[PDB]
Amino acid sequence: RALKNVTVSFRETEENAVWIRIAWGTQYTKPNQYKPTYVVYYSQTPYAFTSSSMLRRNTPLLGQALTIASKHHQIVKMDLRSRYLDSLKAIVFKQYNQTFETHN
Amino acid sequence: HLNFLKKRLLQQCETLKVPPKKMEDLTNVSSLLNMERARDKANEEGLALLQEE
Repeated sequence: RALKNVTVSFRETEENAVWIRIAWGTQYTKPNQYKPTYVVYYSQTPYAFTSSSMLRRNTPLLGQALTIASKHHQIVKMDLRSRYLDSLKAIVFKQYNQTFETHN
Repeated sequence: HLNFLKKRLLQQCETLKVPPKKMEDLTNVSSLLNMERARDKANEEGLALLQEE
């Protein structure tokens, strides 16, 4: 309803992950398959990872779609960019230290 | 006589003066008109939908 021509592809995988591929376009152009946008969403969590390719033009629209489809109110961008997705996953979920002292 | 009067009309067009104007070749008139009609209809319906929303 916001744009006119846009391609959306979903892939629901375990680890509670949803991969979304988006090909952007408007009322007077066809969807460009050369510059897609990738999103990784974790269900029932306030975090979502995105690939910075072309969303600089449609960032508010993507934020609105994410905050409406997931039944939220606000959305903000964290000052944390990195090429290693697993490192970001471990840092954001703060599960990089898995050593606990116990006598058992 | 046809070619004679045709050359004469060519000369008469050469002697005439007119303020300058610009366009392209004549083979792509109908095609460009159809593309512009289609684009106009598409833009109109899109604007109507956006305005209703």
